[PDB]
Amino acid sequence: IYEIYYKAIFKLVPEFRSYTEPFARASVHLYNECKARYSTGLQSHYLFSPRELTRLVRGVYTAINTGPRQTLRSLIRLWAYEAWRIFADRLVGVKEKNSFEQLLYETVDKYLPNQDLGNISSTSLLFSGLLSLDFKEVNKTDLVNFIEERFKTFCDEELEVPMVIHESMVDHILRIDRALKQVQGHMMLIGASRTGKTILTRFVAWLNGLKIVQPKIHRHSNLSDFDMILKKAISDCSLKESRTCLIIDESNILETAFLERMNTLLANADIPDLFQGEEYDKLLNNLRNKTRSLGLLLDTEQELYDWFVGEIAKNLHVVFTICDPTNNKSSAMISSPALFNRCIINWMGDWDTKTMSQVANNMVDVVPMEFTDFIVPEVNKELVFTEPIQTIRDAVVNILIHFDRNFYQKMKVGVNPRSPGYFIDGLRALVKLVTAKYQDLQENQRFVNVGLEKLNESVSLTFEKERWLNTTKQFSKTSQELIGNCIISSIYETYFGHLNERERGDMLVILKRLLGKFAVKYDVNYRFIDYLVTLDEKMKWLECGLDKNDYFLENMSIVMNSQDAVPFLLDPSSHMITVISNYYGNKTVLLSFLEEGFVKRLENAVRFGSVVIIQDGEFFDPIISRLISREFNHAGNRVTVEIGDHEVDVSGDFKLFIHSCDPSGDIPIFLRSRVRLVHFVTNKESIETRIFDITLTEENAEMQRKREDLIKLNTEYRLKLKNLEKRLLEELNNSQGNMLENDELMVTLNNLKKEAMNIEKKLSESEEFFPQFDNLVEEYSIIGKHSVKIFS
Amino acid sequence: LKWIPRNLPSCLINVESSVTSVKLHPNLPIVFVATDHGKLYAFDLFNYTIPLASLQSHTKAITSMDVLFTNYTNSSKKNYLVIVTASKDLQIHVFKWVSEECKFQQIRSLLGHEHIVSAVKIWQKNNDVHIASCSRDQTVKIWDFHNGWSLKTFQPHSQWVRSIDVLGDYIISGSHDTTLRLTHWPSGNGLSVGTGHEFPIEKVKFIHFIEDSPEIRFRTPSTDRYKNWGMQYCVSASRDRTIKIWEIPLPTLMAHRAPIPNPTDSNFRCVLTLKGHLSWVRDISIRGQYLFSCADDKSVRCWDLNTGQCLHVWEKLHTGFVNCLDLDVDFDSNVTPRQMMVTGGLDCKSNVFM
Amino acid sequence: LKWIPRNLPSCLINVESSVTSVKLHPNLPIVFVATDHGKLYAFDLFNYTIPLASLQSHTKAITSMDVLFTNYTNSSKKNYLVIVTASKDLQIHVFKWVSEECKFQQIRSLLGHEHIVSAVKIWQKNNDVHIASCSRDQTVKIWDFHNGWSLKTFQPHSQWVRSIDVLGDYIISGSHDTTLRLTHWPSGNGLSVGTGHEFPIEKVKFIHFIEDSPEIRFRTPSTDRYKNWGMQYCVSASRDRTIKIWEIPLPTLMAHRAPIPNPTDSNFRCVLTLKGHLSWVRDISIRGQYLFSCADDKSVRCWDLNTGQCLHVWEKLHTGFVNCLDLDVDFDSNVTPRQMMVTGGLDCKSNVFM
Repeated sequence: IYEIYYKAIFKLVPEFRSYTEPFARASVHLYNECKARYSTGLQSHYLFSPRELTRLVRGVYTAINTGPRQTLRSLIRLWAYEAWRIFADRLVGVKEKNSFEQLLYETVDKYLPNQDLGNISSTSLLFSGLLSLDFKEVNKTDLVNFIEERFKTFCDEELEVPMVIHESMVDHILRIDRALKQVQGHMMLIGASRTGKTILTRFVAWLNGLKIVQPKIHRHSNLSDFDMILKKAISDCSLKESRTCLIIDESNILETAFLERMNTLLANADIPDLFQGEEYDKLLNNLRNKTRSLGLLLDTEQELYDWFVGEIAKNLHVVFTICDPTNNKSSAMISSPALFNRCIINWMGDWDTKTMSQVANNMVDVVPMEFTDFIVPEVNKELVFTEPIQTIRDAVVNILIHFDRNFYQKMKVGVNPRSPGYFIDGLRALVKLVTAKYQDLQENQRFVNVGLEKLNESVSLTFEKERWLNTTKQFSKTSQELIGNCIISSIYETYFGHLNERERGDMLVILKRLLGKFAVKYDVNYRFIDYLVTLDEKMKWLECGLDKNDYFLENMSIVMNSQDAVPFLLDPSSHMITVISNYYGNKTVLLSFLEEGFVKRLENAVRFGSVVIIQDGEFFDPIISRLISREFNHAGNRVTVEIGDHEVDVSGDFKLFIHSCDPSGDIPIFLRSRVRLVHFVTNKESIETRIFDITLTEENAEMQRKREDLIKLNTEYRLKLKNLEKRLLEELNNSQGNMLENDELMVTLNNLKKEAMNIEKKLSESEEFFPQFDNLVEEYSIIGKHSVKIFS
Repeated sequence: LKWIPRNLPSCLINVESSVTSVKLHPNLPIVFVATDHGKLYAFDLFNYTIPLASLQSHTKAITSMDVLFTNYTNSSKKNYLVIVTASKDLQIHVFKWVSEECKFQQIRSLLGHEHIVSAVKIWQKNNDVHIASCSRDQTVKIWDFHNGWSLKTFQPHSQWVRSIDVLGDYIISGSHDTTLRLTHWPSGNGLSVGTGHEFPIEKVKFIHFIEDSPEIRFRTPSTDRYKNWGMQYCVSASRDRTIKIWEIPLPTLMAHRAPIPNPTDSNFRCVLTLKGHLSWVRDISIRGQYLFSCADDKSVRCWDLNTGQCLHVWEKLHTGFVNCLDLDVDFDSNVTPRQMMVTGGLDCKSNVFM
Repeated sequence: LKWIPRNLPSCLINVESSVTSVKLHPNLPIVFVATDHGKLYAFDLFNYTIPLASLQSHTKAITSMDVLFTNYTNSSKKNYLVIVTASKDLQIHVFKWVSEECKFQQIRSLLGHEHIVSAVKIWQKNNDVHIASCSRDQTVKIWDFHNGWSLKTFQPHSQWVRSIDVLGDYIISGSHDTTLRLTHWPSGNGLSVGTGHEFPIEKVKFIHFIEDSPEIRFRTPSTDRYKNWGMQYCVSASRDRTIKIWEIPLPTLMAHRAPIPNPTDSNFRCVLTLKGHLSWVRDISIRGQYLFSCADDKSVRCWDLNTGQCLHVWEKLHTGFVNCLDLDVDFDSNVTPRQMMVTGGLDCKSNVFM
């Protein structure tokens, strides 16, 4: 059979016809070799169907349609690049792929030994991802950079994302583009959600102008609304004769009946009942008007309806994305060979460590990772498999290579599909600070620059020199550890606050000893939950009862005031029900964005001002719609494009997070994976503390609140020193040793003589109150510790 | 091409403290003002006076600024987003200049000199692999530019090395020891030592695209084909209250590889001594026909290089001492905007002449 | 004549960021560089780096620029003295050019478009009294140039409008809906609809004093003299990767004002399709016998309008998207100044050819 397929090809490119049969046998041999070597008993993705051979040819044949002339090397480039493009890309196991490469390598030695295996079977090179095939190739790392350039035409409230295309990802991107070329290019993306995946499907939709079709429904509603959507979507396909692009998140399957409607769509490009009877007839009326518009005889009901499904087929291209389903479809929704042999499945999951060197490469190139006296940040251990670290960007690269590698594995939370966009989120947080805290380093020198702007000539320095000088040089003393503190916060941004202890521990626990071998300084209090929040703000939370004894709830003083992805605010404990409602307190609810959107049951409930998340007990189905899961990220349909900001105008303080009281709450699967799972694991100190709170009603509960107010009280005097800088801005340049000959000296530092005392005043009061209040709370640990045991 | 960088402060740059060094951007209509805060200020030459990019990083004072200009294209493409300074706080900083016209973020601190670094230059000459710098520690250092790695150290001067230049393989340097020097970096083989100053050297400058200067004054009196390519010229002004024009490989700092080749380590080859202004020279700058210099007497002089005749005096540049001046050179196509001398000094200003 | 604006950048311009449009002053050999800063720069083509004008004011970026060429003396008197530009800040910025070779002051700032103003074209036909503008609002507006008034609004497009021109008593515009629409400046009566593209319109342009294009393709194609005298040409380059030579005389917006209204209001005429290359065309210059275009692929192309044959591809004039060209209008006495092309693009560079 394939001798026929290829001898056909070698009539089309007969200049190297000598390959003909052994070429065909290389195809079939490799197929059976791999079929035997990698059976379905290994995994279902090793289901080497004979139509995989047809698939293999589809890449080869369509390439010769563009090819200008064939050569044996071009021929084997095409075939063997296609072989791992098909026979290897269709697989998951990398060691099985290593042996595959050798089966491929050896297959060529067996049948087609005359050509260049070294630069072909052993490497994933692409045939000019941005040009017509023509047996031409372009470096895929360069293609990533070329994409950076080209998407600038789609960099308009569309792409504009601070993420890097992995060189394996650009291999995935081109494969996607190929699937887009495919008529009815139906796909299945297996792997990391919303992180060079879901984002990527949106990217190619923006890059190509694809109609992302969505099931804008709700569990309250049913198949009927899906049917409506399908009617208008299929109208777009067949009546408007336009190319659509249904994007399916596996959580969109309302019910089996819906899925069955979809199954017939997959089988016969049609849906029973939905496009039958009167729907059939009104379609025929509309359809014949469209074939009448086309000037065709297709008006004829039978031909017309055949045109309906034909026009639809050209306009379907359903792209399905997936993370392993808990409804037995963790073994793929595509359990059947009937779907397996027709849907383009991308077995991605995670990325290589080699890939991470390239990911990190570009990730440290796109953002300003380098610094001054900061040399390098890694002390712990491991530069293994990478280059010894010469600078800061190198450090991030080495880190990522071993970091993402083990962050994450250890099957607790899906060992095979990790999500690098989280290390990018961590890195992005590092970027937020590589910019901001770096700028603070310039501002830091500015603080003493400004102080210096009027020292000598107008000072009689005491404390001011001590402060000025100490901080002047502490800017360089802190030249290492600033990053160490920042790193830890990025670890938590990456996965500490989302990934389970073991899957997490895979890097986390060992990270503590395997970050790298090159400087950093960690600085004891590198604690994430303190690092990213202003004390005044933290007190606004603690003054409002923040459960600081739970590490992950103390964290809310940051997350609620600075969180990108929705946090899982699980409250059967009502820890944050108590605190959020207190923090809220006299603050108003939500307001900047003001339009009610489509979910007035929430928008009527929140559109008032300052602080709000989807409040206490407001569980998904009762309050939060699947429409929100879309619009939450952005919404130019309400925040008019006239503003220009197509993202919904919602700040962190009034960002609509959810107080679910269900630990397995209805978080859409991609969001279930893209969530700051907030842990309400009432820690033993929180257990006894909530019990303390109950026992504090005995006499001194208010003392807890009073100290928190007083902690904030201590911050009142920052301006006793900051104003000196403001008042030391102009006379340095007149320094002649005549500083005592004018009142520019006394107007600033004679005030300090008393402002320094002011620093001590309310500050020390807070401190005098502190231990007094402590002695009225700790006393209940005699039974608080008992309640800890009782809770266990 | 001819030039008239005169008139009067067409732009008066306002700096919070004293101005120490002003560097015109070679291709953008902006100017970088180094100060003793240490703060760099980009200023917009049209929308003035506006401190386009006030920059803080140097805790003491900025003494030198480079990388706006280059000797190698591919690296300069990458280095047009880079600015490198030197400072009294030993900091030689590498700033990643951002397209926003602001030194947004430093990418490398260059350390090594234990005493006030008074000049830094970059060896763009090696595909920008190295960095030149000198300081009060009587020492010259080389860093791997691409990594910031102190690869080579030299001992030339007996006193504070005030200034340094990039000559491919050679290092021009001047110092308080009144003895002008040069070093063959690849081997550490001094290529000059000339005790031609009465008082401590304050300012030196490598001969550039001005081979007409040899038609004015040239040592030895003839035969530039002998070794003008190795007999690198420079100017060395000093506390002598004069400006001396120099050839420094004639008085080579080499271990006498025959007898005394030319006047190696002997009679210092001062090509031409200028006397006009009344004080210690702070800056010099050859435009070609003319050399614009400044001194502590606040008088800049457009020295006609041809024998040393001041064309015009700018006692009006600054009310404080004139610390520097920056002549923009006219080139074909890019000519009229180059009629400009941006100066700076102790009065906290930087005045633009044109 | 055969206009040959070639050689190789007589002047290389290094720009702070990217350039969106560079066009020549009506009378002087100076151009205005419209950047994304948003700064408009005054630039004498024979000088650099010019600080003549760095007109920061386009809060976001310059999206449109007109009045740098003129066709009528009594309006010319003010046209050489003014300019109409527009930005992403929703304002149509009208300025007054003065003898200083720059836009000294601003005259008007027009607002009514809400989503980004994409293009502005001035009614020189109305003695510089009316202004045509369009935007992402899918909407076309008329303004009073001399008073800052919103005089007349039309709704033609179904999508975000991308380009605009002025012709007859009607307002020409193209958009993201792939269709061109033209409505009567006083009433809404149409003068063109073009469903001649698969993908969105990127560049439109009326024929000027160059009957050479008619010599190549006499129009109208049906009874040329029907409107040969009324050759209201236009062109439309688009995301089809084509430069289509268009015409509004017979794809007129007569909404079936009989049965088939001549052959108007349909699949647009398409006088001559210049199949482009592998990227989107950013600018053109309808010379007459020739056309000089440029595109995202870094290339500038000489096209022979005699069938639309790219005579030469200059993919190395920029290293980024070529955003704009300006081969100056046919005009004897200044043949060399008019045989001079300025360009700008993504790579932050701009170049002067000739």
